[PDB]
Amino acid sequence: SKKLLFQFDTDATPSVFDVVVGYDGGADHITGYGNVTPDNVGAYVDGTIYTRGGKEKQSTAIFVGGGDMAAGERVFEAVKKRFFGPFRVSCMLDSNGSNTTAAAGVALVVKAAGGSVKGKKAVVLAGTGPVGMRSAALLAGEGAEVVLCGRKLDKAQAAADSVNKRFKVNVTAAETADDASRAEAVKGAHFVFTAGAIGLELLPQAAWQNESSIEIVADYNAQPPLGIGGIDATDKGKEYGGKRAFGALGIGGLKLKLHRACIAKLFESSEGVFDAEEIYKLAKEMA
Amino acid sequence: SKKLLFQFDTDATPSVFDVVVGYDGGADHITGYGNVTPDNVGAYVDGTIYTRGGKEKQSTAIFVGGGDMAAGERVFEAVKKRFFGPFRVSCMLDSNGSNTTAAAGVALVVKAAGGSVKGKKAVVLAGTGPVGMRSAALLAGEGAEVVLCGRKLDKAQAAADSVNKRFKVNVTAAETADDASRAEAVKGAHFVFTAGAIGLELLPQAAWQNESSIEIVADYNAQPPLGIGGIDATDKGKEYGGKRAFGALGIGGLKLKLHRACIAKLFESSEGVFDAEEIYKLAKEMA
Amino acid sequence: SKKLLFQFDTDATPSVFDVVVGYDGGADHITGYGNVTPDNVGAYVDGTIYTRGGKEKQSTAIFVGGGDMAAGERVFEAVKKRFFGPFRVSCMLDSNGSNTTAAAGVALVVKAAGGSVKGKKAVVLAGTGPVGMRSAALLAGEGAEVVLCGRKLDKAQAAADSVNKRFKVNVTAAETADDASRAEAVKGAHFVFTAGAIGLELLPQAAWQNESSIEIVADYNAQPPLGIGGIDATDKGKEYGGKRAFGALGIGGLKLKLHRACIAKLFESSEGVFDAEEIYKLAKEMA
Ligand SMILES: NC(=O)c1ccc[n+]([C@@H]2O[C@H](COP(=O)([O-])OP(=O)(O)OC[C@H]3O[C@@H](n4cnc5c(N)ncnc54)[C@H](OP(=O)(O)O)[C@@H]3O)[C@@H](O)[C@H]2O)c1
Ligand SMILES: NC(=O)c1ccc[n+]([C@@H]2O[C@H](COP(=O)([O-])OP(=O)(O)OC[C@H]3O[C@@H](n4cnc5c(N)ncnc54)[C@H](OP(=O)(O)O)[C@@H]3O)[C@@H](O)[C@H]2O)c1
Ligand SMILES: NC(=O)c1ccc[n+]([C@@H]2O[C@H](COP(=O)([O-])OP(=O)(O)OC[C@H]3O[C@@H](n4cnc5c(N)ncnc54)[C@H](OP(=O)(O)O)[C@@H]3O)[C@@H](O)[C@H]2O)c1
Repeated sequence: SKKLLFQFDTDATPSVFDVVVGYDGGADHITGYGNVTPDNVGAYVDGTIYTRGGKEKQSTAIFVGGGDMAAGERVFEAVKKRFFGPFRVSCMLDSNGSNTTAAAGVALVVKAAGGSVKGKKAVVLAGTGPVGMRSAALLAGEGAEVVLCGRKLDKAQAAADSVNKRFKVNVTAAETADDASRAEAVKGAHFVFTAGAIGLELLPQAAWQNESSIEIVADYNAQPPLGIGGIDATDKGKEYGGKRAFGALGIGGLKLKLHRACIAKLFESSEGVFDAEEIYKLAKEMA
Repeated sequence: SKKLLFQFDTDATPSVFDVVVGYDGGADHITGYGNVTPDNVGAYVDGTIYTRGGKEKQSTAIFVGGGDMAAGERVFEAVKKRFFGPFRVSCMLDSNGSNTTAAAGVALVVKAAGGSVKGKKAVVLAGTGPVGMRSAALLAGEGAEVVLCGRKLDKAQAAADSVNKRFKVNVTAAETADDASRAEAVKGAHFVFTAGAIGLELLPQAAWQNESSIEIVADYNAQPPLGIGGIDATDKGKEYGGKRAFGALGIGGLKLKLHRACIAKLFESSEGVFDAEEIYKLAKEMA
Repeated sequence: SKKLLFQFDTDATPSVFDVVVGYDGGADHITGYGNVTPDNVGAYVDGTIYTRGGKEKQSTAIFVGGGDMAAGERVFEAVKKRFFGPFRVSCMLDSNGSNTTAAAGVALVVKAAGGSVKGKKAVVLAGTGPVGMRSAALLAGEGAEVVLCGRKLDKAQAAADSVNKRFKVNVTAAETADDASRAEAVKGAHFVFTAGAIGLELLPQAAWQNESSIEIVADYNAQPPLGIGGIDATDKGKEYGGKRAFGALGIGGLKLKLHRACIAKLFESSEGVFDAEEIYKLAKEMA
């Protein structure tokens, strides 16, 4: 049976990026829908669970994407709710690539740390977006003491609360309104992630290269000026004075490989659920 | 040349269900359109009749779907009207599974009845959707005395009028607003079909198991709660007292075989027409 | 990798015609979008240039189509504006088949004329549509003195101005309101094209057969009444006395082969740009 991926995008039309990577992940056919909502996705899921039986079931799978993670999560939960008993197919959530990017970034940092981040302070600057929040969740699941930072405490605390509830972790929040406050927030940190919006610097070179406690820095912004000063986006563990740096393009190379590999896994069973935790498990295998 | 199926759906987006079965029926590519109307389908058909010649003409075909039986009929007629001379491709109509599902269910019931239902009362509860309307049509063509029931008389009468004109039969409409009236409507019936929307019970045990006239019951709803109480969805002629029951999965297995078979046939010539008459003929050969 | 074509259509839905020809040109997968604008295409293009690298880049390509050429050109320009350095894929513009049809027609006429039309008068009747405008452009590039005609001088001059700006040529414009005026306009012409809307006659038999200078006539309208009287739509260089005729079906046959061949070329490099000039160069090789 041919491997059929059904792409449910919350934006008006389905992401081209997700189509290419889906085909390179081994889907034989990709059929995409835009404007997917919790109310209309049920009948789409019916088409995946009532059309094939037994051995053939695993050859259909669902990918949920779009530009708004909370909208994607609402659809993803509606997909899982529609399943019952054996009437189910594997599914994946990766709105805007936030799951695969966060998983690649954290997996790379944890590996470079020696395999454990337990008990150590990790700071996520501008952590209030989807990539920062998923990064915070995975770091916290690994035992790091995570501080999720943003320009406003109310928004940072809201992000921490959301991560904490979904992932049953205990991320804390902090307000860092400017470069000075971001530079203070990383003092004593062992791992620093910059998860700011595209094209913005958050942590100048002098604010991390002289902090003895910092082991690893990682930056998800690929567009100059980079989130972290004094690195190149292609850096993938490059040493700077006994610290190691992961730039956005180095992280993004793993993300692509990981995203493709997740797609392939969807067709190996009818029971996969690929959200942050399961995507991160594979990221650690591949990093 | 590759086998190209063009899916013209009257709903806002194309049915996922129909994509899967089209691929499993042997299409090499499926390209789906929503919001198809009699007025806009002509240009779509032009794309299928002016792009290939000779032996390759048959490698493109048209599938018409959606959730409104009358609208699907009008689009399908507009497709046939666009053809002229040898400029045509094979086409199939199966809005909401109407033809392939009704053909499977009616063929199985007629077979279990000994090969004839002529002159006997058949009641289609919630028969105003595509599946109920084609069920009423095929039963009436077998000479059954058909009552097509719905919560409102005007919608039930419009469905009956549509059936009667299309098939040159005389189905009667009835208003059954609730459980009590549905139970009354099946009194004296020999065959009862439940064609209600997904996940609704229409006919509990007490409303059919004590009506001596009832020979066979058939339920199209696969999602619990099932349309008929006291049966299993996998039932395929299972005996309950002196009666036999067909559940949605027992019917559905044949519907899927029928649907896949018709898809493959679309690519074996450029002149096929697959509607109730042809699909029911095939169902009786395979049931 | 699999050859992925991304079809960007300016109409509400993607052309069926372009889907069939795209597959017959060798695309492994076609993913179609409607309602594409200069504003929204950038994100689509990003999906084609950030998902594959190295030799795989050329296995993704873009096709822009739709019924409004000016709209397609605006989208095509926005696609090209998104490329920088090596971050690009091959792209083609063929809204409503106007580039491939005009390229086929002009290539056949120039070939039949002996390979040169320089200095000779060419008249494009009803030349204000996309096929007529592209035909005028390509004839002028060959050195013909081109007169682009229509029922209203302002519209004809606007078409010539558009052609002249885009192709750096000097097409002129004339108003021909009726048969008698079109008959006067072809006097002295060596090549006459009718690019009128479907199902309209523009040039009666007597208006061309008695004009000594006319060498070749070509008509793009395949639906009777044909654009040119006294010929058959299947004519492909058929001799009428000392003149030759190309009917719409002779031209259309080459257009189909040319269109398929252009698609194949899109996957042979990541740098192809198939607009009228490059499409015409291939049309001349294939004529
Ligand atoms: N390589 C890939 O595959 C890929 C995939 C997805 C994302 N990314 C990248 O990952 C990064 C994060 O993505 P995202 O979607 O999570 O980011 P985002 O939501 O766009 O922005 C993240 C946060 O940045 C902060 N921010 C915005 N403007 C700011 C400004 N002027 N000054 C300071 N802070 C500002 C905000 O936090 P506060 O308001 O709380 O201060 C915001 O919540 C981006 O650079 C994106 O390009 C890469
Ligand atoms: N076994 C298979 O192979 C297979 C394949 C295809 C479809 N199906 C199933 O077959 C059934 C019928 O298909 P369909 O397309 O005809 O369904 P449908 O159009 O979705 O709905 C059928 C009818 O159900 C009635 N209805 C809706 N809500 C109701 C409610 N609360 N209470 C009572 N009646 C209600 C309506 O009739 P009124 O408004 O007139 O009362 C409606 O016209 C569905 O359950 C579908 O999932 C099964
Ligand atoms: N073989 C193929 O694959 C293929 C592909 C594309 C197109 N074509 C054919 O090529 C031809 C031209 O296509 P097109 O899209 O460029 O055409 P078009 O835009 O529809 O029409 C061309 C011009 O015809 C003139 N016209 C319209 N109605 C008229 C009327 N009643 N009387 C006189 N003139 C009238 C108009 O010029 P004025 O208003 O300025 O007078 C108009 O700009 C069509 O016949 C089309 O079918 C064939």
